[PDB]
Amino acid sequence: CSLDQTVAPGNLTLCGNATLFTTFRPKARFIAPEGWMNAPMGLYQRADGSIHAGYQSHPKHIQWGNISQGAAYSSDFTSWTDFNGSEGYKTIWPSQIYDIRGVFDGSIIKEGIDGYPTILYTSTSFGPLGATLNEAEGTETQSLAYTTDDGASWIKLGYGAGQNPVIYEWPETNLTGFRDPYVFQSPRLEALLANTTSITNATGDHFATISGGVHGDGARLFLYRQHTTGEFIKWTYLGPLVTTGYKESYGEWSGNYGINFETAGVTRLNPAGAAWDNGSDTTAVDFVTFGTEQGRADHQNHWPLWAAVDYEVRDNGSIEAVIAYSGVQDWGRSYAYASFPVEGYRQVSVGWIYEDDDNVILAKQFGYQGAFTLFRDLFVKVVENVSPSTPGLFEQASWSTKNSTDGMSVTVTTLGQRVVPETLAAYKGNSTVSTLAPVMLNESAAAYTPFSSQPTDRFYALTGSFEFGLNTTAKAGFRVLASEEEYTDIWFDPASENLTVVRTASSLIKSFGNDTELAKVKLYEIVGAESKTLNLTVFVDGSVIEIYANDEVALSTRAYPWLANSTGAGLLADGTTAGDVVGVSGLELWDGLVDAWPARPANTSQGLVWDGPTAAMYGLFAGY
Amino acid sequence: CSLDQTVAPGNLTLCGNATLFTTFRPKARFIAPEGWMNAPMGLYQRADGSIHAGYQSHPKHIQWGNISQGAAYSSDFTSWTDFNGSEGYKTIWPSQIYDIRGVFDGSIIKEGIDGYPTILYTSTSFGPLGATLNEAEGTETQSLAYTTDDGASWIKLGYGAGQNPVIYEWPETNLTGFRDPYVFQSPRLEALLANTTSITNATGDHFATISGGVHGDGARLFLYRQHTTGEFIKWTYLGPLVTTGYKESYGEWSGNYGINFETAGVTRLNPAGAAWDNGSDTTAVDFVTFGTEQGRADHQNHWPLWAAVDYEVRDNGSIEAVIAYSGVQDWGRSYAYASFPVEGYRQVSVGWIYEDDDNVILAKQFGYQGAFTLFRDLFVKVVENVSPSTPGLFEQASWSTKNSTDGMSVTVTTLGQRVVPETLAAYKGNSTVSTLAPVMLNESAAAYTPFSSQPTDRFYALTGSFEFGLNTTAKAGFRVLASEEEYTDIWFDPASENLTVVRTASSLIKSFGNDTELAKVKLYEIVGAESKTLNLTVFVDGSVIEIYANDEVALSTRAYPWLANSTGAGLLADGTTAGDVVGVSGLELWDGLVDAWPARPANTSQGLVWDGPTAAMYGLFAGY
Ligand SMILES: *[C@@H]1O[C@H](CO)[C@@H](O[C@@H]2O[C@H](CO)[C@@H](O[C@@H]3O[C@H](CO[C@H]4O[C@H](CO[C@H]5O[C@H](CO)[C@@H](O)[C@H](O)[C@@H]5O)[C@@H](O)[C@H](O[C@H]5O[C@H](CO)[C@@H](O)[C@H](O)[C@@H]5O)[C@@H]4O)[C@@H](O)[C@H](O[C@H]4O[C@H](CO)[C@@H](O)[C@H](O)[C@@H]4O[C@H]4O[C@H](CO)[C@@H](O)[C@H](O)[C@@H]4O[C@H]4O[C@H](CO)[C@@H](O)[C@H](O)[C@@H]4O)[C@@H]3O)[C@H](O)[C@H]2NC(C)=O)[C@H](O)[C@H]1NC(C)=O
Ligand SMILES: *[C@@H]1O[C@H](CO)[C@@H](O[C@@H]2O[C@H](CO)[C@@H](O[C@@H]3O[C@H](CO[C@H]4O[C@H](CO[C@H]5O[C@H](CO)[C@@H](O)[C@H](O)[C@@H]5O)[C@@H](O)[C@H](O[C@H]5O[C@H](CO)[C@@H](O)[C@H](O)[C@@H]5O)[C@@H]4O)[C@@H](O)[C@H](O[C@H]4O[C@H](CO)[C@@H](O)[C@H](O)[C@@H]4O[C@H]4O[C@H](CO)[C@@H](O)[C@H](O)[C@@H]4O[C@H]4O[C@H](CO)[C@@H](O)[C@H](O)[C@@H]4O)[C@@H]3O)[C@H](O)[C@H]2NC(C)=O)[C@H](O)[C@H]1NC(C)=O
Ligand SMILES: *[C@@H]1O[C@H](CO)[C@@H](O[C@@H]2O[C@H](CO)[C@@H](O[C@@H]3O[C@H](CO[C@H]4O[C@H](CO[C@H]5O[C@H](CO)[C@@H](O)[C@H](O)[C@@H]5O[C@H]5O[C@H](CO)[C@@H](O)[C@H](O)[C@@H]5O)[C@@H](O)[C@H](O[C@H]5O[C@H](CO)[C@@H](O)[C@H](O)[C@@H]5O)[C@@H]4O)[C@@H](O)[C@H](O[C@H]4O[C@H](CO)[C@@H](O)[C@H](O)[C@@H]4O[C@H]4O[C@H](CO)[C@@H](O)[C@H](O)[C@@H]4O)[C@@H]3O)[C@H](O)[C@H]2NC(C)=O)[C@H](O)[C@H]1NC(C)=O
Ligand SMILES: *[C@@H]1O[C@H](CO)[C@@H](O)[C@H](O)[C@H]1NC(C)=O
Ligand SMILES: *[C@@H]1O[C@H](CO)[C@@H](O)[C@H](O)[C@H]1NC(C)=O
Ligand SMILES: *[C@@H]1O[C@H](CO)[C@@H](O)[C@H](O)[C@H]1NC(C)=O
Ligand SMILES: *[C@@H]1O[C@H](CO)[C@@H](O)[C@H](O)[C@H]1NC(C)=O
Ligand SMILES: OC[C@H]1O[C@](O)(CO)[C@@H](O)[C@@H]1O
Ligand SMILES: OC[C@H]1O[C@](O)(CO)[C@@H](O)[C@@H]1O
Ligand SMILES: OCCc1ccc(O)c(O)c1
Ligand SMILES: OCCc1ccc(O)c(O)c1
Ligand SMILES: OCCc1ccc(O)c(O)c1
Ligand SMILES: OCCc1ccc(O)c(O)c1
Ligand SMILES: OCCc1ccc(O)c(O)c1
Ligand SMILES: OCCc1ccc(O)c(O)c1
Ligand SMILES: OCCc1ccc(O)c(O)c1
Ligand SMILES: OCCc1ccc(O)c(O)c1
Ligand SMILES: OCCc1ccc(O)c(O)c1
Ligand SMILES: OCCc1ccc(O)c(O)c1
Ligand SMILES: OCCc1ccc(O)c(O)c1
Ligand SMILES: OCCc1ccc(O)c(O)c1
Ligand SMILES: OCCc1ccc(O)c(O)c1
Ligand SMILES: OCCc1ccc(O)c(O)c1
Ligand SMILES: OCCc1ccc(O)c(O)c1
Ligand SMILES: OCCc1ccc(O)c(O)c1
Ligand SMILES: OCCc1ccc(O)c(O)c1
Ligand SMILES: OCCc1ccc(O)c(O)c1
Ligand SMILES: OCCc1ccc(O)c(O)c1
Ligand SMILES: OCCc1ccc(O)c(O)c1
Ligand SMILES: OCCc1ccc(O)c(O)c1
Ligand SMILES: OCCc1ccc(O)c(O)c1
Repeated sequence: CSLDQTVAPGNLTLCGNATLFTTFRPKARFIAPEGWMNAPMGLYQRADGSIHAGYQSHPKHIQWGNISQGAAYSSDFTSWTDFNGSEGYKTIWPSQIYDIRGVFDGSIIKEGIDGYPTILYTSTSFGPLGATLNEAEGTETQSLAYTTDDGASWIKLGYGAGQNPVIYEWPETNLTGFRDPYVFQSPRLEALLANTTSITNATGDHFATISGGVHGDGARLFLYRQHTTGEFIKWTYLGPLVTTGYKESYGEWSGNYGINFETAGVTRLNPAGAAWDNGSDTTAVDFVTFGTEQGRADHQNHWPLWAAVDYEVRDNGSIEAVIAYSGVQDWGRSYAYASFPVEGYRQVSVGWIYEDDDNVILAKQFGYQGAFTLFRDLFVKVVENVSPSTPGLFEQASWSTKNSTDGMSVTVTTLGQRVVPETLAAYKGNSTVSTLAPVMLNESAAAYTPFSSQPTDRFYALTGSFEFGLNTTAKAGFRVLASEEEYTDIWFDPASENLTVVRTASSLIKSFGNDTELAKVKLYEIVGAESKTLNLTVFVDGSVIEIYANDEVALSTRAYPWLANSTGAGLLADGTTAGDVVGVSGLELWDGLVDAWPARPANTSQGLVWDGPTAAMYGLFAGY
Repeated sequence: CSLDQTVAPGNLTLCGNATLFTTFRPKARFIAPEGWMNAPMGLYQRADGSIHAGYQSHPKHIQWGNISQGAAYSSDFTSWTDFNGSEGYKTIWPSQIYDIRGVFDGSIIKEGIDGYPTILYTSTSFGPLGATLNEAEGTETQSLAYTTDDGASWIKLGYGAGQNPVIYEWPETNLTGFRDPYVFQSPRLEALLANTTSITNATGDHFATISGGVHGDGARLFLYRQHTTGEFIKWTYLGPLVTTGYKESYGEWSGNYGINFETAGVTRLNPAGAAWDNGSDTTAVDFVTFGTEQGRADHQNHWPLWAAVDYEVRDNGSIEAVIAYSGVQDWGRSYAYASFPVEGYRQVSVGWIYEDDDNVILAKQFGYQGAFTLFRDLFVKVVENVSPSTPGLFEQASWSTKNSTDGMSVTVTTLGQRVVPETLAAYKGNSTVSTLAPVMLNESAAAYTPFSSQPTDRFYALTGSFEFGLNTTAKAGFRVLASEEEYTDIWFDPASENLTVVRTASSLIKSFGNDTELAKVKLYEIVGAESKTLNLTVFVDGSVIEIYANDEVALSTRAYPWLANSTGAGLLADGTTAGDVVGVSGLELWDGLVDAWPARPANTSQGLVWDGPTAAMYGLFAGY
């Protein structure tokens, strides 16, 4: 196996385990030391102000199995430190009959058992498990563990009656799934249910949703309420919070609701961030975020979605969350978004970016799979003075509209997402920053124009504001990870409203995915403006390309160019003329970003292992 | 719930958990501190000379489940001390995917992993498990753990390829069972296989048997050999050692071979005890001991058997153990006999005595289930100068015969069992000993004659030699645990060759078993003698009645009299006349025995617990 990145790649399947560990590996984001990772879990801000982040983890393997919580902490979302205990960087693992098949996703009760931070997690045991299989009651249950050392270790409650698992009865029959308990406090829901507590006897200050669905009849988000304040064993099922139809779609801007929900959460936001009012703040909006399964032909059959909801109180003392408008949290190769409260009235969200090696051709050669997205502040995005002539505006698909008194302007409201400012500040401060001159893309524009300053490696950020004519048919954007022979093209086409990532030339290595990514972007036209603007930021981090548009649209994807010099970047232009011009300003390159794991060496592989012939006998895990 | 033992018992099912803990509980033998126990396991003499005894254990429950190794140690087989660690008296428990369903029986490699004592045990996982069910490969595997602290704790090898479990492939298809690995060294088998090691490549100094059977085709004992000396991962299957037919019986003296073996072991004995020769000792005999399932209408469908075997070497470098004669290790309510080597050329055996409460009516009220038998030295019993006119002698059912040169006398050989002398010495020395005058039971004998000295509680031993006429039709024996209203009768009837325990009056409490126990006893008549003798020893220990006859026949059973004064004992006589007399001599009562657990208080209950609704969902354990 040759690792010569100045010539064409050979047969890389002949390479040994973890021989490509550093080749495509992100350096500026959250990632496990080695092996398999997927969903974020157990996210909380600790009493000292630091952030605890857990993740679904299978060390020394490159496929899912024995799924455990790996963990680390950070003071700024950006530079991280691994926990290191008796099980290395793991802090919760399968150990009891009720969770031996996997410690699935869970969330944090900040003041729980004996006042300690407490995780409510899906404990899995034997039997078919999946939305397309005939799952039985007991296979997925919900269990508690608490930490007396700020997340270095967790103590599970004992197995048995009145102890773990604490939630095991299916609330409705024939479930497709029953997992990912999301614990939260809600002055809003407490106020709404206050006149119904005689019906249910549930009066606790914590709620929990469990994600699932019903066979043949669509996804479900089940709402529970803590029965009594200060007591954590008894959780009372109120009713279904979100009910969607079998492979129902709200439209082109909204993905598809599939057959089963995963990793669903509930929050309330206002224009500044997190909202803690009871309903009295008229600017605040209730949101649900959730993954869906089997409503998509690609992207591992997975949509990470969100919806703004209006709560209605049922006669039986439960809540119906009626979808008002519905969108997509990320349009690319990411899933399993978790959100959590942070000091200063913030709600922060983070997801999992999977690889684009679905046939598992080079996974062993990597010696790892997966990374996190960047951490994102959620808020209510408000756009004022929107022109009613904005095409398709009143369809209100993933946004709401409110007319002015005179009907001549509109206020648009939607879900906002932006990278946490701690990360942006650290990235910019540690990078070599080049502020680039603005460019008019007209008849003289080449198809590709390299920036006047270039990156030095695969770790950089780009930003730019693209100003388009209201009736433009021109396309523009950014090319990244670019040499003459390999490059990844990020295009926006205002006429179609499509943001695409074309990956036909992303790599000489043909086993990686090369399909075109697509996001819809609505450019809300402002009253009196003769142009419309796309603010586009791109993070390039090893193989991750993470794109943000107008603090609204996110698209995470993967590119794995072989050649050492496939690091360049610049501007893309198509159909720009003397008449149809695209103006580009606010251009900056941040070269280098941040070393997110300063204590880790470059190669943190510990080798890979095989579970042996019994993996196939048990039939639970691939075994490698 | 009244505990007044001076009046009739009330409805004892209304009594609370462990309220009858001390009422019927043995005090002079090995028993768990509380809860469920069954099979002995992990038996070895430690480097300091003490005995380590493990047992199948489920604390705080009175039915089987989460089965673990409880453990204790003793310098003399008699007075014991519990281990006490992080899991109380447990030292191995379900903790990994491969053993989460139960840590079943296992045995000791004395110099194993890194030179430490090492247990090879049956690690069980999910799926149907049992001789009458459709078990699949993987559900029962064999795994290693080693101890660096003389049995206070055990470290399992890691899960995976080249590690645990170390034996997982079924050696033949459609097994009824695949468990209870019995590790042993055998100069005999090494010598026999020495010319075949090129065929198999197995040259290690340890052998292991695994107990099981084949569906519809009888029980099997599978022989493995350690592949290489000093290496413990690789064990090579040679072939079936013992093969018996579906519910085959060798006869009235031999129980029934059932459908499946459990807890089988292999040893070699001579007249003094254990034999370590290669075949050169002409007085030594090869033995297999084994439990059988589903060959019996009662006694939990379980026979604890043994067989003398003659080894034949197969062409494929394996051993066939051909049954020469076949007997019963204990005729009563015991099973799961394990044997192990002890210093001074001894092989010591011990089993499990279950309760006689099969409908589980008072198990919660007890707060425990089960005890061990006494520890027994095994040896080759040789009887010289046997008369050829001994009825049925030449059928050689559970014994062999060898004629003298002149054909006028016979040497009889069979399996001998006797209580270890350490226990007998301790029992006698700590007891109030009454040596009783000999008695002629004739026309003047009452049906029951109390001994001139009486026991003071339910903890005592009796011994006596009963001399019968060669053509007697009289019966005699011992009555124990006796008041006017409750008593247990132990009879020998030489005309039928039946030793019985009649339990119709054993207790006023009707939920306990009251069926008659039966053992066959051959009185080998000596040349020139005008009488035949039964030497009978009885241990009474709470509810245990353990009977030994002629260092050959053992019968363990249970009696649970309610009344406080149902402790008496004496002689039984039936059909004794002036002409048909039974002489009784060597009569002794040992009142008190020994406190086998001096550090334990009288009540070591920790309460009982319920596993909750998930027990039924998982379907593995009863849950209580
Ligand atoms: C099959 O069998 C297995 C094995 O038996 C079963 O698994 C066992 O199940 C039992 C019973 O549930 C568990 O016992 C509990 O243990 C926890 C502590 O767990 C932690 O610590 C253990 C011991 O640590 C020590 O030894 C280790 C090893 O040498 C060493 O590393 C360590 O440094 C230390 O020296 C660890 O072994 C254990 O690890 C295991 O579990 C981890 C996950 O938790 C896992 O990651 C590991 O890999 C490993 O598997 C873990 O770290 C005890 O806290 C708990 O005792 C509390 O709860 C019971 C009630 O059920 C109560 O009786 C006790 O009194 C106690 O409750 C008091 O304290 C609480 C905490 O402070 C408090 O909240 C309570 O309110 C209560 O407080 C009382 O006192 C205060 C005054 O102080 C007063 O104010 C209050 O009013 C009140 O009176 C149990 O003992 C075992 O941990 C577990 N073991 C394993 C190995 O799995 C399995 O369940 C069985 N399966 C089936 C199907 O049956
Ligand atoms: C799902 O995930 C779970 C969790 O990750 C998996 O379970 C884990 O699996 C791993 C991997 O197999 C195990 O790691 C091994 O651990 C043993 C030690 O185990 C004991 O000690 C652990 C740590 O103890 C410390 O912390 C605890 C807790 O705070 C504390 O109580 C204690 O005081 C101490 O401070 C215990 O946690 C562990 O308890 C667990 O297991 C018990 C049963 O064993 C159970 O009863 C408990 O309830 C609990 O569950 C236990 O007590 C290590 O010895 C071992 O490391 C050796 O082996 C590997 C090879 O695989 C090798 O890389 C290492 O270098 C090392 O081998 C060297 O040392 C050996 C021993 O001396 C020697 O024999 C070797 O030859 C080798 O020697 C080398 O060095 C010498 C020089 O010294 C040289 O001469 C030689 O040539 C050579 O170079 C592993 O690290 C985990 O224990 C296990 N954890 C749990 C909680 O279960 C699970 O398998 C996964 N499931 C699936 C399906 O994937
Ligand atoms: C002393 O030691 C003890 C440890 O041993 C310790 O703990 C106690 O342990 C004992 C066991 O030894 C525990 O006793 C058991 O308790 C169980 C639970 O009882 C509660 O739940 C029952 C079942 O609930 C389902 O069904 C109901 C009726 O259909 C519904 O109303 C429910 O909604 C629920 O339905 C859900 O689940 C279904 C599947 O199960 C599903 O189909 C359905 O769709 C839905 O999802 C209730 O029936 C029960 O209610 C009765 O009892 C309470 C309390 O007494 C009363 O207040 C009520 O009015 C009502 O009468 C409880 O709410 C029991 O299920 C279990 O019963 C079994 O065993 C007993 C005795 O043998 C039988 O009478 C019974 O028939 C059951 O037998 C079972 O076995 C057979 C075969 O052997 C099996 O085929 C059959 O189906 C069944 O499985 C048993 O009584 C006890 O709970 C523990 N108590 C604790 C932990 O506190 C104890 O504490 C120690 N003491 C001290 C002082 O320390
Ligand atoms: C980059 O490397 C390739 C392969 O060695 C080479 O052909 C090319 O000249 C280099 N420079 C570029 C594309 O700017
Ligand atoms: C570089 O990054 C670190 C880690 O995130 C951060 O704390 C530091 O402030 C950054 N340096 C700057 C902004 O100069
Ligand atoms: C034993 O106790 C019972 C019940 O109290 C009583 O009837 C009897 O007289 C006592 N003594 C005996 C049987 O010797
Ligand atoms: C009493 O029993 C103990 C424990 O078995 C034993 O060590 C001791 O020798 C006995 N006492 C005698 C024989 O006097
Ligand atoms: O690893 C298991 C976890 O990952 C998810 O499937 C999301 O992709 C969760 O629903 C589950 O808790
Ligand atoms: O508890 C399980 C153990 O008990 C037995 O069934 C004997 O009765 C063994 O075969 C097994 O190892
Ligand atoms: O202890 C639960 C604290 C909490 C409050 C609000 C949330 O949205 C949440 O995820 C957790
Ligand atoms: O279970 C009572 C112990 C406890 C101590 C401190 C707390 O803040 C708490 O909520 C509970
Ligand atoms: O694999 C069949 C799973 C299944 C379970 C319940 C249903 O109602 C169904 O349609 C399918
Ligand atoms: O379904 C379990 C019933 C139960 C509830 C609370 C307890 O403390 C208990 O022991 C059993
Ligand atoms: O008194 C008004 C505060 C007010 C406005 C809206 C609400 O939903 C509420 O609970 C309180
Ligand atoms: O809603 C106030 C915050 C906000 C952030 C980014 C935007 O693009 C916007 O229009 C509003
Ligand atoms: O064909 C799109 C129809 C139409 C025009 C303008 C809008 O704001 C709208 O909602 C629909
Ligand atoms: O929505 C298309 C018609 C229209 C109505 C009101 C306006 O202010 C406008 O600019 C266009
Ligand atoms: O000024 C260049 C950006 C731009 C392009 C097209 C326009 O119609 C416009 O107003 C601005
Ligand atoms: O969503 C991209 C964020 C962004 C914000 C402001 C800008 O000027 C920009 O170029 C990008
Ligand atoms: O869309 C405006 C982009 C732009 C601004 C100022 C300039 O000088 C330019 O060349 C382009
Ligand atoms: O380390 C195994 C020692 C051993 C020798 C002979 C036996 O019969 C035995 O059970 C163990
Ligand atoms: O694995 C080599 C370690 C070892 C040390 C001492 C021994 O007696 C032994 O058999 C092995
Ligand atoms: O429950 C059916 C178990 C079974 C397995 C294999 C067989 O050959 C058989 O006869 C029965
Ligand atoms: O069947 C497992 C093959 C294998 C044998 C020995 C090993 O050390 C190993 O890693 C795999
Ligand atoms: O040389 C005789 C020793 C001898 C007799 C019988 C045997 O089986 C043996 O191995 C050696
Ligand atoms: O085989 C010598 C030992 C032995 C012990 C007890 C007996 O009853 C016997 O006949 C021989
Ligand atoms: O009916 C029993 C037949 C018989 C008599 C004496 C014996 O030793 C024998 O083996 C068979
Ligand atoms: O076996 C019954 C006939 C018999 C043969 C030889 C004897 O020495 C004897 O006592 C009886
Ligand atoms: O001496 C009383 C015992 C005994 C009973 C019957 C006999 O035939 C005998 O020889 C001895
Ligand atoms: O098998 C009962 C043991 C025993 C041996 C010698 C005796 O004198 C006796 O009465 C009992
Ligand atoms: O079987 C002989 C029993 C016995 C021996 C001596 C006696 O004095 C007696 O009365 C009974």
